[PDB]
Amino acid sequence: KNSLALSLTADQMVSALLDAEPPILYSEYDPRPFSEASMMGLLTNLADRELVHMINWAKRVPGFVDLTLHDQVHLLECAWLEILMIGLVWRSMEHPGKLLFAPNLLLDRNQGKCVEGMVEIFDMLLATSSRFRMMNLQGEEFVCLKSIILLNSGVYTFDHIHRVLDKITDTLIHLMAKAGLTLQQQHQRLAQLLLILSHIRHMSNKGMEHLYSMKCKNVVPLSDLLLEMLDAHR
Amino acid sequence: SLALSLTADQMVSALLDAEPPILYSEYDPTRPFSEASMMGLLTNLADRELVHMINWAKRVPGFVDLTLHDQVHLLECAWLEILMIGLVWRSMEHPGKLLFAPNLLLDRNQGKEGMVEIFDMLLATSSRFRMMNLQGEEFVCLKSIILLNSGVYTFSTLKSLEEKDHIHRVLDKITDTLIHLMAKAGLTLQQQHQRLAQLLLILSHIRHMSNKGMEHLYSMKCKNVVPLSDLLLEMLDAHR
Amino acid sequence: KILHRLLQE
Amino acid sequence: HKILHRLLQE
Ligand SMILES: CC(C)(c1cc(Cl)c(O)c(Cl)c1)c1cc(Cl)c(O)c(Cl)c1
Ligand SMILES: CC(C)(c1cc(Cl)c(O)c(Cl)c1)c1cc(Cl)c(O)c(Cl)c1
Repeated sequence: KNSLALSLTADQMVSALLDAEPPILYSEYDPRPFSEASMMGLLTNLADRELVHMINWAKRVPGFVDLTLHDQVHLLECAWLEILMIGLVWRSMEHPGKLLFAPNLLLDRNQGKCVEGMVEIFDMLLATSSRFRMMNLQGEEFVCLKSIILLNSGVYTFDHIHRVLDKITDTLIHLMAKAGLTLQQQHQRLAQLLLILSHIRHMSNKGMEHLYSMKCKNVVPLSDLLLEMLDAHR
Repeated sequence: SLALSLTADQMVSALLDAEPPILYSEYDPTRPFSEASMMGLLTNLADRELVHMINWAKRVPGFVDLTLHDQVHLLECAWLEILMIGLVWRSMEHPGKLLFAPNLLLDRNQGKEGMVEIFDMLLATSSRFRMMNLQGEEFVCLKSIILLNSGVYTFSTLKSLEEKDHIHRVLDKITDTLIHLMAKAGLTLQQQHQRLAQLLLILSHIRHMSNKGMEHLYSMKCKNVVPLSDLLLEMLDAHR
Repeated sequence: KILHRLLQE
Repeated sequence: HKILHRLLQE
């Protein structure tokens, strides 16, 4: 009943998380989308493929596989869009004003208007990316944050998980200390990073609403997988 | 700025001092309640609580430094999260129930439609506060963090970005205040960081509940059976 | 707007 | 019956 995750050291945890990272995928090379149909066609196709990788990433997060299948399902159903969004914002960091959905699909807020209700979400994403950039978010910190989302977002809509969450907190502090931050800088930065998780949640909620409206507008069919992830949010 | 000049203890005392009062509902046990009227009691209460919240916000260190425009934004963004965290706080000592008012203590059973889902989340959050043994000093810090944080990334030119930097400095002050409280409570340094994380992560779930509640409020408004005050309709409107 | 008014009063 | 239930086991 004991999880290997708790026996790992800070560096083993970080290396595990870094090693679990999914690949950066490409968009279909066709369509420069200026229609609602083509825009959402490309993004939904990409999301579909990203989800499969996310599911296999989650299985590689220490402590996750220790949960029942039902618990794993619940956590992923709750966090999937938050997880896609934090990845997007991270990939877009070194591209101010741009959202790097894929290396061959780098979009801006102008792009967003060609889809009713999308420019609002684009703006929130861009704002978050900029915040990450100014904070000089490190990749080691990013993978910790992404794992925190997976384990935290659905945890109150249910002990092991909280212990693993604590471990990840220890891991974040470990990284900041390793980087030479003073104690006060350590707790302040930890707070700043975790507060951004509130905004990521907000974006996910708003995005889920938008995705639902697009489903009812039926301008593009969604996959069975994407539909089931959306339906989980009732 | 007096705000950035306050000590941990001074910040705690300031926030405790600004705490709004607990109000009573119009609930009458003898009087029959439908789904509407029960919601009429809650919306009536929320409306009154909002006036107090608005005046509470003015007493949060740093808040009045901001432009009226920015003050409006933060409150429009945070109002339901703030009501919700206060509710969850008040309900901490009433397992399985929500204390909307001293004379109105509801359980999930009296969830009547779509409100049951939100009740369940609030109850779960209260349970978590209980599990963590949340302290009043920690609670007031969290509530002020919500006011300042929730709308700060959804606000112009290079100026009006200094508005944001000030907010971040106050936020950092509140983090320092939280750490100071935990240290005084004899928590080890590792325990201090762990608890800070546990507390801040709750804010993610409060945001979630607020967004789900805002959806529910919009549907109640569209069903036009539940009376909504003018102030409530305007705050709801700000979320589109 | 009401909120605006209350913040000023 | 969820696709997620299957993908998690695959
Ligand atoms: C397609 C989807 C789910 C998405 C999100 C992320 Cl984060 C992503 O990386 C990829 Cl490829 C696809 C998405 C995106 C936006 Cl902007 C949106 O408004 C809606 Cl309704 C859905
Ligand atoms: C009426 C309102 C806004 C509310 C919230 C809080 Cl926290 C509160 O303390 C008070 Cl007197 C009133 C409310 C209540 C419920 Cl049960 C709900 O599902 C939604 Cl969408 C809104």
